[PDB]
This record gives sequence, C-alpha cells and structure tokens, in this order.
Amino acid sequence: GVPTYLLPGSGQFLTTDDHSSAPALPCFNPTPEMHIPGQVRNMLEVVQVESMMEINNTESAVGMERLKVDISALTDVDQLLFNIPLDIQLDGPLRNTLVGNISRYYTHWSGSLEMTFMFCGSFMAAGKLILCYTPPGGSCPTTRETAMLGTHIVWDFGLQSSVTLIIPWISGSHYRMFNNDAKSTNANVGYVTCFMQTNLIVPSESSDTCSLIGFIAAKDDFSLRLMRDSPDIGQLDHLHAAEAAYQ
Amino acid sequence: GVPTYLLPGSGQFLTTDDHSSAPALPCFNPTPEMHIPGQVRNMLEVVQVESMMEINNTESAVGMERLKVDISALTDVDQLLFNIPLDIQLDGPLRNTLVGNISRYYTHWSGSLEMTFMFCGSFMAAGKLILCYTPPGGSCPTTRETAMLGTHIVWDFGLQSSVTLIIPWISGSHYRMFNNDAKSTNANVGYVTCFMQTNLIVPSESSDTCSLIGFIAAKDDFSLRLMRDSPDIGQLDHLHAAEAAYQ
Amino acid sequence: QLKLGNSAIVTQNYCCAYGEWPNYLPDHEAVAIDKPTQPETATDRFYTLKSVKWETGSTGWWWKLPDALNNIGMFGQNVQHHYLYRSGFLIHVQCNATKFHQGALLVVAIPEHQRGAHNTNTSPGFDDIMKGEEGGTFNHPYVLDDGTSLACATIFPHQWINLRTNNSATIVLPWMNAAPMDFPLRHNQWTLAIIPVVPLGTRTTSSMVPITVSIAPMCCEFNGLRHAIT
Amino acid sequence: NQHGVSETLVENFLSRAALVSKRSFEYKDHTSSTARADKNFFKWTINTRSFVQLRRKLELFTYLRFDAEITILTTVAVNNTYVGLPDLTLQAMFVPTGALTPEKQDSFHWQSGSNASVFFKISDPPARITIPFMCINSAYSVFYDGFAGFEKNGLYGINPADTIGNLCVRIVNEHQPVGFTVTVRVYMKPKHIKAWAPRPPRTLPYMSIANANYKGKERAPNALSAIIGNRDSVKTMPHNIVN
Amino acid sequence: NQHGVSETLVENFLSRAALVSKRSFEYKDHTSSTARADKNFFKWTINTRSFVQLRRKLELFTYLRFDAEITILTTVAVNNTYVGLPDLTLQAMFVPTGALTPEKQDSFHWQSGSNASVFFKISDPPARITIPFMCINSAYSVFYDGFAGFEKNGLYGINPADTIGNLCVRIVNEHQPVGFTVTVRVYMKPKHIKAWAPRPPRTLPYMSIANANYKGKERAPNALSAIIGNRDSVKTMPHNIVN
Repeated sequence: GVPTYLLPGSGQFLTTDDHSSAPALPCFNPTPEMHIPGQVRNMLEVVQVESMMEINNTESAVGMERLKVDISALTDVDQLLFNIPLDIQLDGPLRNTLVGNISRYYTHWSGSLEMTFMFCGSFMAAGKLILCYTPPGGSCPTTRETAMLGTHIVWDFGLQSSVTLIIPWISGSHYRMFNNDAKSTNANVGYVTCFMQTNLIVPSESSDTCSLIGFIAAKDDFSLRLMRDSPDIGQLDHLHAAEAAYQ
Repeated sequence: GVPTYLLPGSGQFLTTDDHSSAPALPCFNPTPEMHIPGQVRNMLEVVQVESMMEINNTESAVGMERLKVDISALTDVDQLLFNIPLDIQLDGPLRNTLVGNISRYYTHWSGSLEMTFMFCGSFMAAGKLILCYTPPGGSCPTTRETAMLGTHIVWDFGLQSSVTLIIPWISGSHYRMFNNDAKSTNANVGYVTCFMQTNLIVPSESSDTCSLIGFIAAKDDFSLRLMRDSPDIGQLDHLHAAEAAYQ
Repeated sequence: QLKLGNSAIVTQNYCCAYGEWPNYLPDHEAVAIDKPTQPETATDRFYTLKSVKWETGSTGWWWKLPDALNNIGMFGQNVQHHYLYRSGFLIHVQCNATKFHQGALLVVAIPEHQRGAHNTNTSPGFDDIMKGEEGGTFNHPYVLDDGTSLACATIFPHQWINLRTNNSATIVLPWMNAAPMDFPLRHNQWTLAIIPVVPLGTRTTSSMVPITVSIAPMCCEFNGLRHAIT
Repeated sequence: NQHGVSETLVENFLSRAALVSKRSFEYKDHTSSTARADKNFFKWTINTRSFVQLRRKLELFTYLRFDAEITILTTVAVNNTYVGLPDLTLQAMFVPTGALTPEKQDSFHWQSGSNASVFFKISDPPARITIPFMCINSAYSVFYDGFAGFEKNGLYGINPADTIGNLCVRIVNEHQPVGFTVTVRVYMKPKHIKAWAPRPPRTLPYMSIANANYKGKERAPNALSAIIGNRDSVKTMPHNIVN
Repeated sequence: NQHGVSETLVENFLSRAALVSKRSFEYKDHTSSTARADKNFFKWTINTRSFVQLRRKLELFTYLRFDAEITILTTVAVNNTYVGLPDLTLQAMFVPTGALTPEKQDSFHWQSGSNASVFFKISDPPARITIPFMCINSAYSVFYDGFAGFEKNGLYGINPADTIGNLCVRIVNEHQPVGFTVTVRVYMKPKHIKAWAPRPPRTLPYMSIANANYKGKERAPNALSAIIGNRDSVKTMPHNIVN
C-alpha cells in the first residue's frame, strides 16, 4: 500500500493541537445558530472595556471601600493622594480588572493602558488633580515636583468628572514578561501617581470626603500572547458534589 | 481507509531530520523580525574573517606572548624564524582560529587558506622576509635554499606591514580528512616556513625585538562538510548550577 | 574631519561595524507609541574619556557603552531623564608615539560582552561590570575575560592601531540589540575593548604614551521622559 | 499594528484540552466491594464544572456554542509483588442526559444498540471522539438564572439542557487475579466556540460544582472582604525601585 | 565553484537535535523521600546552557531567532528481582517563565486549563513539540551584557526574556509497588534559525551555566595561559615527515 513511517510525536496527546476527530454522533443536526447579543470573537473585546481599580487595597477598607479612593480637603500644599503599581500580570490594584484577570491567562503583553478616574463628589465640589504616569527605572515619585516631569494630565472638577489617562506603551521590547519579578526591566511598567494640583474645596454643606473611582481599560493597540494558566484561581481538593456527578 | 505499512525507520528519532511537528502554542504571534546588524546566513562568513595564529605556542610564552612572534636582529645569514603546521583540523597554531574552531565542527575541508602576517616593529625598522608554503611529502624545510622551491612570497618592511600569503589549495582529493593522522596523504596540508630574506635592521633607538602577528582566513573557495562534534570543548560532569535549573 | 556637533577631529580609514551605519529608529520597527526625542547635536558629538597609560605591563582596557557615557554631558542628562535609549557610536581610539616605538592595539568593539570571573563560579557583580567612565582593566585579555579567545576576537567589529602604520582607530557602531530601544542604566550593548597584542617597546627615552578614547554617540533617540535617577 | 491579536481569539482561548474528569477506580473481584465503590465501571455526568481552570474560562461567558472533543486518557497502576501492566480494553459508552446508565460491568446495556461507544486500549493512543453541539437551545447556558422544573423543587442554576450527557466508561476485560488501580482522565477540548455575553472573571474560590457559591480565602488575596491583597496605604508602593 | 557550501549554513549548523536536559528520577512511593528528591515529577527551566556541545554552538552568536523543537525521550529502568518495564504515560506540561510550577505529582496544576501539555508514553515514539520563537525581543540574547532588574541585585548575563520557560514533566500513572528509575532525556533542535553577530568560539571549559566564567585546564591545551598545546620552539615542527 502506502509506505509510511511514524515520526517522533506519534501517539502523543498534545492538548493544544488542531486535528479533527471521529464524531460520536453521526448525521447529528445541531441547533440552528440564533443571533444572541454580544458575541465575543476575540478576548481583547473583554479587555478594552473599562473596569474598576482597587486602588484602596489597604487594611481597614472592608469590602466595597476598596474600589473608591477617599480624597479630602488638605491644609498642606501638594500632597500625594495615591499611587498605583502598574503590573497587570502581578498582584496589585490592576489584578481584579478586565485588563488584569484576562492578562493573567497570558505571559507577554503589549499595548497602551487607559485609566479613567471618575470623581464622585458633589456638584459644588471644585478642585484640580494631576495624574502622573512615571516610566520606570527610579522610585515612585513622592513629591509633585518629581512626578510632573513624567507623562501627566491636569484635571479640573468642572463639568469634567472623568478623564482618559493614556498610559502610553513605553518599553524597549515588543512585549513584557511575568517571570515572578516586578522589578525586572522586562516586566516593570512604571508608576501612576496622583497629587493635589490645587485642593479639594467644598462648601459647608457638601461632604468633604469625596471619592475617586478609578477605571482601567486597554487601547486598540493592546496585545497578549503566550497563554498560561490563571494564578488567580486554584484548587486543593475536589469541589463539593463533584463526586455526585459520578453517582 | 488508506492501506499503509510501516517502513524500517518508523518511530526512530534521527536527530538530523527535517520534519515539522505539532506546535505547542497555537496561533502564537512571534515578535516581528527587527533588522539586527550582522546576520550570518552561512558559517563560512565566520571562517573568511582573519584571526590570529598562535605561532608562538611554546613553553615560556605565557598568555598573550603566544599570538606574536618575536623576531630579532640576526648576525648569521638566512636563519629560520618560525614554521607552522597547517592542519586546521588538528591541534596546532591554527586550532584557535576562526578557520580552525569552525572547521573542527567538520571532518572534510576544501579551499585555499589566506595567511596575513602583520609586522609590529617601529617605523624605522626595515627588513625583508620570505613566507614559504611547502606542499607536503617531505620534511619541514629548515634552510632557505630548500624552502624557496615551494610557493613563497618575499616581503619588505617598507610601507608594507602586512601580506596576503595565499596558501593554495593543492590536493589530490576534493576534500581532506581528520582520521587522527596528521601524516596521512588525505589530511596533511604542508608547511609554511618563514626565513630572514635579509635581516631585521633597526637603529639604536628602535627596539630590536620586533613582533609578527600572524593571521589566517579562508578564501571564497573554502568549503566544509561532514559535520561532527567539536573536540575542543568537553564535559566530564554536570556544570555548576545545572541542577539549579531544575529546582 | 570627523565633525559631529560642535566636536571635531582632524585625521589623515574607519570600520562600519557589521557594514551598518547608525541611523535613527525606523517607524515600522518602532515600538513606543510616542515620538522619540532626538538631541541631534547635543549628544551626537565626541565625548572624550580619561586617557589610560599604555605601559609595558599593561593587559588591556574595556569601556562598556553607554555605561562609559551615562554621566557625561547632555548625553548623560538625556540618559538619566529618559527611560528608553537607542544610539550608535563612533568610537575614535587614538594613540600615537614616535617613529621609534613599536606596538599593536586590538581596538575591538565587542557586542554584548558578558564577562566572567576567573577561578570562581559566582557571576560578576554590579560593581565588576558597571565601572562607568573609568572603565576596567582586563584580568585575562588573552581569553577576553569570558573564556573565549582573543585570537578569534577579530570576528568582532574592530581594526588595529599599529604604531608602525597608523595612530588612530575609528569604529562606527550601529544599534546592536535584539530590542529597538533599551534601558541604558542596566544594559551595555557594546564594549570597546583595547588590548596590547604587541606591547609598547622602544629604546629611546621613555615618554608617557597614553591612549585617549573619544566616543561620539550617533543617532541618539530617547523615550520615557521623567525625573532623573543619577 | 504589527502585533497579532490571534492568540486572544476565543477559538484559541477556550480550545485547550483541559482535564474535566478523573477517577482512579479499582479493577479486581468486586464480590466483596460496597455499593459506593466502582465495580469496574463509572458513570460521569459530563460537566465542565469539576475542575476550576476550564470552569473559570467558560464562566467568563454567559452563552457558549462549542463542539466537545472528549479525549480519554486511561492509565493503570498495580495495587507487595509487581507484575506487568495489562493491555486493558476499555469501552466508553456515551449515554444521554437521564438515560439508562448500566448497573454492572457485564450488563446488557453495554451492547450499545444505539449509544455511541468507543472501544480503546491502554496501550493505544488515547481515544478521541467529537461530541457535537448537543443543546436544545442555540447555546449552552453556562449561567442559568432560573430553574429546571415547573414545580418549586428544581435545582437553581442547573439547566439539564446545558448538560452534555453521561460518559459511562468500563473495562471490557474480565476481572483478573490481582487488583489494578485504573485511572481514567478525560480531557475535553471545546472547539468551534461561539461565545456570547462576557462576564466578570470569578475571583473567589469555588465551593461546589452545582452552583456559584462563594466563601473566599480567610485573608487577602481572594478573600470576601478583600479580593486584592492588602498594602500599607494608598500612597505606599509595594514593589518600589529603591536604589 | 562545484563544491557546495550548503552544510555550513546556520540553518544546517545549529539545527541538530542536541541533548539539553537529562534527569534519572525515581518512581516509587514518595512517602519517605526528602524534599530534594523528585516526587515523580521534575521542573526544568528550559536552557541551552546545561550541555556544552549545543551551548558552544549557540554561543558562537550573540543574537539568535529560532523555534525550539523539544523532543522528549523517556526511558526506564528497574531499581534484586526483575520484572517487565511498564508502559508509563507521561505528561510534559509547558509552564512559562516564572509561572506556577506544580508542587506534587497529582496536584491540580497538571489539569492544564491553558498550559500546553503533551501526553506521551514510553512505548510510543518520543513526544515532539515545536516551541515557537517566544522572546519579547526580536532575538534571543545569548550573551546579555547587563542585568535583569532595575535594582542592583539582579543576575548578570541572565535575561529572563532569553529563557524559554519551564518543561514540567511528570508520570501520569500512580505509584507502583516496585521502584523504577525513569530517565527523561530532552532533545531540542533549534529550527528556522536567524543568527546575528558571530563571536569567538569558547576555548576554555565551562564552569557554570548561569555565566561565562572560566578556569581552563591546568596544562595546555585549553589552559588559561596557553589555549593551544605547547611545542618545543617556534621553529620546531610537531608532526614532521621524517623519512
């Protein structure tokens, strides 16, 4: 007949192959495809939707107090409000985001991020902030004089109650790494800080402890590759009633 | 289905095969090819670059004294300065060269060699040498009267501080052998000798012990085949921290 | 002349490293979305290092780029303020003596010179590699301090200063990295290596013969502008 | 944009042959074993809910339309002395949801007059069958906000239309004078995936397979009151570059 | 020129399936073995640095762009009496650089929800997978003159972008009443090689895999002060034809 010979890799079961197999149910007519709303053809569509950062990932922030950042009226000039580690692959405020949990299924990642800070004070509350993205190499800038030299945006609380802080894609390589190292030149992203540009100035009837909801999305140039398991979920023993699927 | 039968050589793992295999990462987009300087498409490009001979491969030549050859003023007529065994496959002055270490990955070799002797005396230092390539069969010619009959070149130290001693490809066969035998008719190349054509004549202020740096390259007609392991490097036990790649 | 910026060198033969002349980063190979700033004359100029004494018992000298130039001039100020970095170099190593001196200098520019320490299995630390403007002296230049060979070191981009023949070496380096730009404070893409293959010898009155190294960072790009690290 | 987006495709994201079932069942004289122990066969109601890697990937979406590609890796071990591993022939009969699953190893339900059986061996490559899209609806309800029955005793979140069926796997050989621990690992690769309505990725650990209950870790990360692990203050950088 | 130059091609020079990993790990009841001993699995950080034949061939170049073709040859031996060699099923799960490697043989990381596992046997032909070009840069930095981190504690010469990943290989079977010494030889053939910036071939022997340290042989050849073996004088021919 046809003279063949088995290559190495014969009889192996690669879990990521793309071969057809013998169908168990022949001449089975599947259910006709009905138009269901919101088809995801590509997981970047899940990533490019903005989702809340837990910038207030501290102790004594129980439950829902972790999403918002309580800014207040400050009697001193140019105080730091918050800073955000930008590793979407590692644990931090970006881990429980759509750009974070989907990227932890991957190892390499490119493309720009898109922060959005939604201010949730009163209409009478007026003030200005700065949103300083600092490219890495140095420490986190603790003064506003240090952080203004990086990529920043000055944001009034006029009718503007939201922003678009484009964290630009600044890297030597085309992608990044995970490699358990947040301080590596191949994995570290930089630091977004936020300072009082002026102050949070409220009247006598508005609440002084106003909150910032911080979002993060990804831009159109975002990319992910080298798919891996998620470290977010784990399994020590079998789940409950998993034996009951055998009974 | 398709009636087949397994040939002999089925399930073998030949290390030098050219078969495609099932990729572990499907739809993986690699990093785009950036123009990096100096691509080697062919290992003869590494070979055709001139590299220093260790003609002074003697004892009491410690370290860097082995590259250069200290020639001096001689009171006697027509003395031998140095001679070079020309086996690029075997151990000798040509082993630690680009034409040597890359050829020791191979067994057969064709093509002409290209020696270059760079003189490193003073500008006031004047003299003449001869560079006698002798085809094999006889002994190494010890007198200049014997070595002038072979392929030679007479070289002034005028503005000429370098040469191009084309060792021509003279062989019966198309290629050569290694076969652990430097004296075989299939492996021996011949002998390059160097005699004082006149003398090394320096003034009272130039250093009399002038040096010759000897290079060797390969020509365009050089060739290598029948690839083998390199005998230059070896391994008795595992290297240090090689177990640490498993921990 | 080698006129770069306000700096210039009059000369009376160079070596494009791997045939490539250093240019700016092309847009199809660009990775960062913002425009890289190009200090076209403040940094594209000859920065001259400290001259080292080419003596009789000398083993060698190595300067890692841009680590030799991370604290010099406006190039040192663009490096410390910007995260990314991309430039080629025009190294002009120049060493002249009389017509009675002899010697040879393998002025060789090594791409990615991962060094090694003798007799120990511990990797070289940060202080053994990032020497800065002072550079370093070769411990074993016969094996280039990495187990390789100096005899084959001419496969690298380098020429010669034979005091018989010439008195200068010009090596013109492109950007040599797998990445288009790189963080310059933790990586050294090139390494200018200067090795006494034939030592300095003469019978005349022994003058000091130094080797002066002028390095001109050509086609400097920079991204990631922020506060200085220094 | 030179960077390819082709690995984030859901056709590449979900089509990984992940583990969906694993039973190490004994293989011996089952004349003294109890009713709980597997008497040389096991039923398995085919679900993606048992192993949390494929579950959380499929719980990213509300509705899924995939063809399962069931690959059955059967491996064997010996329960003092050791002898050679046998070349056991196995039958993996596909039983629909709620149909008659067999009571014995040698019962007359394994004759498979219409049920799709696959007969494979341990020494062979693993048996791979393509289960097609077998839902009465146009997509698998991964999350079914509702109840199965018309009475008020139905199970919440469990649509039986979402269930593929039963993968009844037995060993075709008779019992042998020594016992073997035959482990059957089932690997399902969803293919031709059409995924609708993406969802938040589940942060808290799973409690059961029948429902979306949650307890969380006792402390952060992935705790109930604190999903992301805690730091000192909001102005304190965890992985700061301090030189 | 009639002589072909096609064997000195780097596509032919480097594409040899050379040995890159080898562990003879035990296979038995690991209820009394220590933490250092392999409890039926091993992790391996994939590198070309461990075996000096492929290492010196890839250390001829500064930058390399190849697709690895990992071929895993698993062979088995028995630790008094002798019995037949088992047909052990092995899993070789590909873990990225710095991801979660499994702690046990039967841990729930081997389910491979997204990690590329290959399931092969000893009796089968060796499992061959093509690892693509997996660097964030456009080429593998074989020599990385620099440091990994932004702090001054990083390892010199080790770029983690150069690292392929982890090749976590376990035995899918349970423990058996006799012990086996299961040796797993991994053979990597780089293919589609694009090689940049050639380097001097390393003369001195290697000391470690993490760095380019050197000691040399005590005497010539390949010594520190003398790479080429010594002769009598510069005018003395070693292999002279004396008739």
